[PDB]
Amino acid sequence: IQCSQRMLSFSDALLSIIATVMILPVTHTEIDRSVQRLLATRIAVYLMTFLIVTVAWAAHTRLFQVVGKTDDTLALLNLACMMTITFLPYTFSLMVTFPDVPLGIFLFCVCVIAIGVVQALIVGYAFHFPHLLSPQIQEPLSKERVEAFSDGVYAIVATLLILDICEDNVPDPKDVKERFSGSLVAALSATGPRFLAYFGSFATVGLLWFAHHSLFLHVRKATRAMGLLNTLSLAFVGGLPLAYQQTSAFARQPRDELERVRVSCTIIFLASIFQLAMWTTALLHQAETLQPSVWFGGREHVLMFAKLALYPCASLLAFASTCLLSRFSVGIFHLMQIAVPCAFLLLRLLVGLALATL
Amino acid sequence: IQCSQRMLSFSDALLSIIATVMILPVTHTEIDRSVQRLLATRIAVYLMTFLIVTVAWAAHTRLFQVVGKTDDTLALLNLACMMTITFLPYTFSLMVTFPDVPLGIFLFCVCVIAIGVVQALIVGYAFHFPHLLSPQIQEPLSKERVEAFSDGVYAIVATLLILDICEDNVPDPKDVKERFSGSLVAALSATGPRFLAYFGSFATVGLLWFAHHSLFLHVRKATRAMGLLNTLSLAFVGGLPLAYQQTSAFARQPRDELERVRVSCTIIFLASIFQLAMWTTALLHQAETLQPSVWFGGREHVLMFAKLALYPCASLLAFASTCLLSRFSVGIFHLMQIAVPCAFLLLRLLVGLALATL
Ligand SMILES: Nc1ccnc(-c2cccc(-c3cc(N)ccn3)c2)c1
Repeated sequence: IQCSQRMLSFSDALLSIIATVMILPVTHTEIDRSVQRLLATRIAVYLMTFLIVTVAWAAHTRLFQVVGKTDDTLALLNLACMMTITFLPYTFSLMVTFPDVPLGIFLFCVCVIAIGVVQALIVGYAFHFPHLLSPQIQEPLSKERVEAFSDGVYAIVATLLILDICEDNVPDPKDVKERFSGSLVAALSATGPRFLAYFGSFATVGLLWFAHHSLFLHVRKATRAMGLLNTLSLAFVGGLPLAYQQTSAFARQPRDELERVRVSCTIIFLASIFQLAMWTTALLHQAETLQPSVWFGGREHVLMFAKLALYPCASLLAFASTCLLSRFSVGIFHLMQIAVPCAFLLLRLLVGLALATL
Repeated sequence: IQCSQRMLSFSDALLSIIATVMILPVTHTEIDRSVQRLLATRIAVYLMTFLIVTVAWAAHTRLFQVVGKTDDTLALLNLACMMTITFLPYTFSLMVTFPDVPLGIFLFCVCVIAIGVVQALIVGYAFHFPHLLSPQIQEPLSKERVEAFSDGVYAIVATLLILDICEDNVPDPKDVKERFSGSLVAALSATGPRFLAYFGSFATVGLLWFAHHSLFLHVRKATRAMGLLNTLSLAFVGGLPLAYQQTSAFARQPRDELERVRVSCTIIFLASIFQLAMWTTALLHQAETLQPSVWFGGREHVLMFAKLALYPCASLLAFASTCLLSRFSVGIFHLMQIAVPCAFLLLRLLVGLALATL
């Protein structure tokens, strides 16, 4: 018998890697009609493979909620399960790209059966040894597994763009001599747009997590509904690097710039509206879901509501500005990107002043 | 005040992603003298940046051992620190690639100073509010931080090859029609060498984690020496995806097959020998570093040593057979790969049989 905490922590460390695998082809597309069609299908494949893996992760979370502890043999079998799930993103992509060929669906079916067989072995082993079962066995989701998966997914998504910078955007000496007259600074400057995208992408996904971090500190017990929205929250957060990378790219006409800013704001709203939904959904059954410091009329109630609702409000103002002003919108988008971090920093005083004003 | 357990775990998720960033160029190198020189420098940079980032991570662990708890302001500041450290891999690569130009060294000095001031702010903020410091203040490394970083590193390292397969090696419908006569099976079969690389890489990297996980469950209190040896163990584990990719590559002459097996066996020995070194180092101060269940003469003592010493001992035989046999060497390596997982599965039975014989 062994404590299962770490074995699972590693388990979600792999899944977050696998779930977000298909985002990499999305962000690596190079910038028209054919590109748009290609970009759409890549995005569609990403969302599908994210949910499929998430269901497999969900089954694992439930499966190991029964097996309270772990031993040497189960750890080996657990690895075989994870080794089995790592094929879903590839197998699915083959299936969609090849709907006519029956081989594609067969591989997809084989993989799903393989995951089931390994899990069937895992549960069988546990029953054969009652001391490996949870005391209850000897709806709610485990909170740690939701936390650990979320932390991973954000870390990959936050740092996607830099990994591309560290690899493909390191100047090569020969080009420096030829196309930059031997000036290193010029070579770095030509890469400046790509560096701004990373700064914005990290700041957004860096703060979106901060709202998530403070939300789940006061959550007593997650629920299936909260987990499902959380999955939808993270699914869209994966598109943020794509959004920012598009915004910083050169625009031939002002209409091109406006359209991209509309696209970028849409994903930020979708990513953070569901975090607000989780708060509201918890409020419905707050008696059994949240700490008593965030109940209706509680001390932190007003603070938490604002903290989650800032991005939904900020994004709508940016989107509304695009529709109405049509000329200062780009400045507002950049201005808000610099203002939102300040609002998060001064949230305590800002809300207190507002309460006095009201 | 807030519990920092989740906040730190996120920082270790970011750092593990950052430390092993430079391994991606290493494994993307395509297969002669120039390539050897190009491959050597890439491996040299990867080893350096891993040590630099781990040095940054080591400071982070010590810093936040003084900041016991956290609140809203600290969480934002911690994010600032991560934003700064995510540039060390890129800035260092710029410095090395351009030793002559003084700009590169200036950026590296700037980035390092940036981390210093941000940490200076955090320590200053905590001292301003005594209640946010640890009770002791208001050498040993925190165990959880060592595990979280280690689990991340194995997760990225284990799945490195698959993320490349899901992205680069999905058959092209037009190519299948042209270069494979429209037979999907032919296209997938041409990909077979790449898949066998992933099978071994996951198992070898996967089973190394299982040995690592078993060790760190029985350790009371990590130590600086253990942390340093752990860092070296992870640094070489990053080379396993490279090793198995080379072995599976087509060989023009048998001597090439022999050379690749020597390198592949070497990396496994270096990766696993240091995990044995951690065990040996801990035993020196067993009274204050390990469970009594793994002391000299303990119930599990013999079992643990076999589990860690399996790969170091198994690897030498694969290398030894290379020099002596020279014709069954390649066969032995393949058989050994299918043999070690069985030995790990049946370790408890195998050790019992050996004890009875002795
Ligand atoms: N977060 C990760 C994990 C693993 N790999 C990457 C990555 C980064 C940059 C480029 C490529 C790439 C590799 C190719 N062989 C072909 C085309 N792009 C992969 C990112």
